[PDB]
Amino acid sequence: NLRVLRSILENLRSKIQKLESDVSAQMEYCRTPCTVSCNIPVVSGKECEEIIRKGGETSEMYLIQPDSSVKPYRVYCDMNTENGGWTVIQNRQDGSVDFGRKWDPYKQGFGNVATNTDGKNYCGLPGEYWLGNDKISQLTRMGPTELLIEMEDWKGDKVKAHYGGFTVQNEANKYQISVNKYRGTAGNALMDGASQLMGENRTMTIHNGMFFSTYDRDNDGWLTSDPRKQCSKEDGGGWWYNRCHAANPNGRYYWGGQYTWDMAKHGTDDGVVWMNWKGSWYSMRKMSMKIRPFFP
Amino acid sequence: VNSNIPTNLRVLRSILENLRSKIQKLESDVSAQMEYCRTPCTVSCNIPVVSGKECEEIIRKGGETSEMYLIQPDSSVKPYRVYCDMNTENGGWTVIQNRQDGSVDFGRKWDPYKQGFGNVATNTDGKNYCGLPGEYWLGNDKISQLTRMGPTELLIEMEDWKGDKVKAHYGGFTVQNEANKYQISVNKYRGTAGNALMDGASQLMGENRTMTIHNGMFFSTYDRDNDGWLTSDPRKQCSKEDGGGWWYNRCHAANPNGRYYWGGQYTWDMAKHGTDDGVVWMNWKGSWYSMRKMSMKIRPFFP
Amino acid sequence: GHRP
Amino acid sequence: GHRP
Amino acid sequence: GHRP
Amino acid sequence: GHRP
Amino acid sequence: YLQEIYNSNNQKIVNLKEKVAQLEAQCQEPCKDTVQIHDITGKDCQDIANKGAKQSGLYFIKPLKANQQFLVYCEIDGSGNGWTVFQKRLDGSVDFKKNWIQYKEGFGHLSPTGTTEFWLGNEKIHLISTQSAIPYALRVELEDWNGRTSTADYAMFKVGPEADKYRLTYAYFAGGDAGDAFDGFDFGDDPSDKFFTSHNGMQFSTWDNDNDKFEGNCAEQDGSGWWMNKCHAGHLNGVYYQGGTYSKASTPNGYDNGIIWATWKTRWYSMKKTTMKIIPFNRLT
Amino acid sequence: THDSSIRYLQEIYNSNNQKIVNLKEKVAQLEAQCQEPCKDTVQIHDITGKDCQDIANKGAKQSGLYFIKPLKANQQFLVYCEIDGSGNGWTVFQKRLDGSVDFKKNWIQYKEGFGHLSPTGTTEFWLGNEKIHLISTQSAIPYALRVELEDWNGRTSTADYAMFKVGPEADKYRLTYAYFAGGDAGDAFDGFDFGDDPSDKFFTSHNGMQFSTWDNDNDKFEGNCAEQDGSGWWMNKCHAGHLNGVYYQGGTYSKASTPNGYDNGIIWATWKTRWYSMKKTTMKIIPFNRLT
Amino acid sequence: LLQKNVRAQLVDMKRLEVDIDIKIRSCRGSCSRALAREVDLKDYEDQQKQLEQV
Amino acid sequence: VIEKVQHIQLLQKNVRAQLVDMKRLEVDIDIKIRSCRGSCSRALAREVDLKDYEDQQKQLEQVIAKD
Ligand SMILES: *[C@@H]1O[C@H](CO)[C@@H](O[C@@H]2O[C@H](CO)[C@@H](O)[C@H](O)[C@H]2NC(C)=O)[C@H](O)[C@H]1NC(C)=O
Ligand SMILES: *[C@@H]1O[C@H](CO)[C@@H](O[C@@H]2O[C@H](CO)[C@@H](O)[C@H](O)[C@H]2NC(C)=O)[C@H](O)[C@H]1NC(C)=O
Ligand SMILES: [Ca+2]
Ligand SMILES: [Ca+2]
Ligand SMILES: [Ca+2]
Ligand SMILES: [Ca+2]
Ligand SMILES: [Ca+2]
Ligand SMILES: [Ca+2]
Ligand SMILES: [Ca+2]
Ligand SMILES: [Ca+2]
Repeated sequence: NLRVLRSILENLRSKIQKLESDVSAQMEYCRTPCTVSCNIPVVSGKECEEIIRKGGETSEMYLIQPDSSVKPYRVYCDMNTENGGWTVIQNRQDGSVDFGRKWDPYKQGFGNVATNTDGKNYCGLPGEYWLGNDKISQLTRMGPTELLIEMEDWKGDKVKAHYGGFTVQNEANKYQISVNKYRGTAGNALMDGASQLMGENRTMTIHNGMFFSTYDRDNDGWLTSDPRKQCSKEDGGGWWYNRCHAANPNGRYYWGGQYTWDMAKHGTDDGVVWMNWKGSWYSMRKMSMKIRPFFP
Repeated sequence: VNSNIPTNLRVLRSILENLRSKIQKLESDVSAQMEYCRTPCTVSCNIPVVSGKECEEIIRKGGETSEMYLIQPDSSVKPYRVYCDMNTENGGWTVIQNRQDGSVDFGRKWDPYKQGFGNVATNTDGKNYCGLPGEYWLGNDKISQLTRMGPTELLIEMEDWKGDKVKAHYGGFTVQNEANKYQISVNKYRGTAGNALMDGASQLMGENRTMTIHNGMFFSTYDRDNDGWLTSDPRKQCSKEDGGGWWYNRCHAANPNGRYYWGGQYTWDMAKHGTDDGVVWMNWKGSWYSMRKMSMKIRPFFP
Repeated sequence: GHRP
Repeated sequence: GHRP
Repeated sequence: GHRP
Repeated sequence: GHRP
Repeated sequence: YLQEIYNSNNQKIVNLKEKVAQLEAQCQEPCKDTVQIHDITGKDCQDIANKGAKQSGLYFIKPLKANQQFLVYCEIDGSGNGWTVFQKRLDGSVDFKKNWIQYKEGFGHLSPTGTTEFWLGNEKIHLISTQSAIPYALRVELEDWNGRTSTADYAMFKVGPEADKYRLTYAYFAGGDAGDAFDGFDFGDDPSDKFFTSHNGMQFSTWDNDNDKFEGNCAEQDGSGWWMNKCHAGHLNGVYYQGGTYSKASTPNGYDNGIIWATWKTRWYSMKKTTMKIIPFNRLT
Repeated sequence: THDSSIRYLQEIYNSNNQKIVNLKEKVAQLEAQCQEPCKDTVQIHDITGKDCQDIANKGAKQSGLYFIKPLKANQQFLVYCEIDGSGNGWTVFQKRLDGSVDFKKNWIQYKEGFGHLSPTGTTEFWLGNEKIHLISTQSAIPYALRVELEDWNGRTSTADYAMFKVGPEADKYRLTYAYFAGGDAGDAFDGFDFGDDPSDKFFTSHNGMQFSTWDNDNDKFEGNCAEQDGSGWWMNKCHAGHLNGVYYQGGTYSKASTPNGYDNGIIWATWKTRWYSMKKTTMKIIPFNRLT
Repeated sequence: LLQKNVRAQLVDMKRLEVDIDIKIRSCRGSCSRALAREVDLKDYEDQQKQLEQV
Repeated sequence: VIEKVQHIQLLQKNVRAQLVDMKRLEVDIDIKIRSCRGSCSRALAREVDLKDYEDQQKQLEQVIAKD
């Protein structure tokens, strides 16, 4: 009578088979790569705010040269939101890109900056990408820079976290972050940690002041010996983890939103999280970070 | 009771001493003139920018002052110099002949008469253009070609040594070419000098009068008898005797190309050959009066 | 998440 | 003048 | 073009 | 010159 | 059977976890972008060819006076000539009714294959064209709606600084079958027509920055940015009219505003393709 | 008897007869000396061509007078050509150097020319407008205009203009150039900012101005600039470069001297104050390739 | 205890499917395409409640 | 005995003619000197004094009406 097991295991054995088949098909498709054709805008400048001053009114891929030392590089500029001039630094919206990478890729920048708009001969749609801590550092040290973080849940509600001051130190200082001057509606995860937590439980979730960590480079605020126990594999991305997070924009992209300890690879809240808005087991549909020069 | 005062008549030697003295003055005078001619006179005639076919067109183009202009009557030809009288009777007159000071010899041959000789103009006091006409003959070929382009009037002016002046206007003037010996034709007389060219001398009667008529005559020069004096003695030519090249008949009632006597009155015993070879206009002052000024001007007429 |  |  |  |  | 079917699939799994690891390694690189920028630079596109570039496409150049480099589209003829292209029309996909700022900085897109319309900016045109005493030559290439083409070259072509409103100037027309439209055209309505439509010496104008010789506003009334003069005889930043032939009725203010070159075709005819490119003049004979 | 005398008389009489015959051969020698007219220093060269550069191309090596016949022209005309050591031949159409010609002339006179041409360039004149029109629009080879100025201290300065052209009479001898090509005399053709009016510079510029004279007003003034300044020029309410102005000795002059109160001198505002009139002026054109 | 293990492998299996879905969708950024698929969890939920009862 | 009647009464006849040759020659010279003005660097200023010639001729007629 309690042979409703087989029921089970038959499954498991069947399940496996279907998994293998899908893995198999994805492998065949990976024999050929995706391609894009991003014709470059004539107008260029040191960052997206100079480009909108120079007449580039449309949101699309641009080349910027924040500095003559450096070679011009590609970026998505958002010219619509809040009066435009925002340089996209990070963007999540469809799961297309793996963010679980090591230090080097986080240093260099990874992903697709932009992709072709249905008809058109320019890439007017951002892809999922990480600009690269070196680039992020240099852009934030040019002068006062604000930070806009926008997110959207799987039902279309959307919130924003605006940071009047944002800086990222250089590699030697392990990309230490600094943010201040908050306003918005997601809550202030970066400066106050998780509104759900109490006492020191909350302060260990603050990001302001942290260094960047990757699964191959522990700089987190969790002082401990078990190598397995590092905020960064137990959380997926490259981030300014503390012990460990209130927000994890670079986490894994769970389809649908709601996830669980038993879906997470190692059992923690490793999704695209912003605990102050939807707590830990909710992975956002969209998430992005944009920056823009500030004033004086 | 015989040779009375014969001694007395040595009022000769008085004479002949003179003549001998006069011949010496005359030999230095020619010799001083000859030394002056080691160096020519010079002018500097800057050319007016406006040009045209002839003085009439130039005045229509704004050329208001009387001076030397360059005209080109016809493109076959090369532009040449002329003095344009822009003040008399409305202006636009091309001067063809001009006498006023004796500075140019008119006794020339056929050639010079054909090409033109003398000074077109000279430099006015302190000016950098030639505003004063000199004594010249423009040239029969050129006079011909000017008179055959179209109906042309003729204006002849003269003035005596006392300041009086008169004029003879001819509304038709034409001078044929070299093959026709530059025969002349004038009509439509008017003015105050009388009609010497058409009617001959008024002092004469019948056929004498008619033999001084110019109208219809051919041009003569002392090396080229075309006169109306049928005769076989070579010395007996109108132009050898009355001194210019002209439209002589037998011989003239007007002699504008004649010799310039200073002061006007001259007598048969002052003339080279004893004839009236002055700058004469019989109809106004007879044959023994030479004008201080005389000129010939022309202008296209109307049709 | 914080580490409890 | 004339010539007779 | 021109402006007449 | 200019004429105002 | 019993414990059976349990360890089947339960064995496939460890091996499944490993196929997965191969998949992950197959999925790290970004999509491959067909558009690439070459690494040869120079003062301009001729300088890039003299350095061995052997192919048309996108390069960065840094004129002598410029204090930052910039992306240009070079035309490398297999003859060793490198043309810098500053203007290009081929379909009416880019709106050329843009303001001062846009004309100065540039608008449109640069493509490796040259299939992109654009206006390099005015400032750039200035920096290249006057960077040295080596005179430049401008070559205009036109193409009608019947595949015929023609050209017009200008010698000593220069564009002035912004203080002088990016005034165009050339020493002389160097020939071409397209005819010298920059010299003005006799439209035959007034004796001054040709002078009022000439371009040599004109300042640039846009709707918001009138520097024309018209009481009104040529760039506002024709919809482009150009070296206007009451107003024009050569107009390549004009409205793109499909078909070539267009009429006053199709125009917005009633004046010819198409891509004309009145010495090749009528002002009621708009070109199919347009190129404006420059090369140091010694390169021509 | 005193016949010894009748002796010496025949003596004297026969001598003076021989004296006479010889005297007469001497008058004959004189007369041949007095047949040539006065020497005129002014001669006209024999080379011809489209313009002076063309003359210079054909080997003409000296400045002076020559006839030209532009392609458009139907009758050659005399011009003064300045040919340098290097082979340039300029066609001079304007010259001022002493105040001997009155530049207050009517439309016709400005159209046909007035003044004199000299072998030596020592005479004032205006070539006319029609001629400057036929020379400068005869072929698509563009000409440049060179303006030379000389102050009362010996100083000289120049101003060049590219693709210089004068329109037909149908368009009132409109002046046009493409641009100023440089010179230290500065670009008065571009208008000058004399003072306070903000529209100074627009109203005193000359590119595109039709020509005007007292009797044929084509200026941009409700009055008559040319009639007020006494000259023929491409007037714009009214001017900042005026080389056909009144000639004032010593250069400095003041409104008092003027007849209407305005600056009517030989002025070139960008080089000296409008109350200072030039000593000399020269206006001349050359195929622009001669300066490339 | 055998229920025990299907316990564990059940979990092991639920995470693996979830990992494969994140990994296949992360190939939409590199390969010519990504397989469209949906993870049916409930089948797993239901399937593990049914092991609670027991 | 009279050898000197017909000898003079004729020499006077020849001086009369010499007198007319001279006045004419004087006049021709004046005319040819003045026309050098249009040719030469300068012309000699001079006036013909013909009164001196008419008086002299009159003074020779007196002499005749005798024989
Ligand atoms: C930080 O976490 C503690 C955990 O100790 C929270 O409450 C405790 O939860 C632990 C779990 O490990 C339980 O064993 C205890 O029931 C709780 N501890 C006590 C003291 O009862 C607590 O909410 C957080 N700290 C603060 C200061 O709130
Ligand atoms: C015509 O002229 C001749 C002069 O040559 C005049 O004929 C006569 O001249 C002879 C001498 O040769 C004399 O018989 C007469 O005295 C002349 N007549 C007169 C009155 O002069 C002819 O008479 C002249 N007729 C006129 C009126 O001139
Ligand atoms: Ca990974
Ligand atoms: Ca750690
Ligand atoms: Ca003689
Ligand atoms: Ca005879
Ligand atoms: Ca016209
Ligand atoms: Ca305007
Ligand atoms: Ca002003
Ligand atoms: Ca007026």
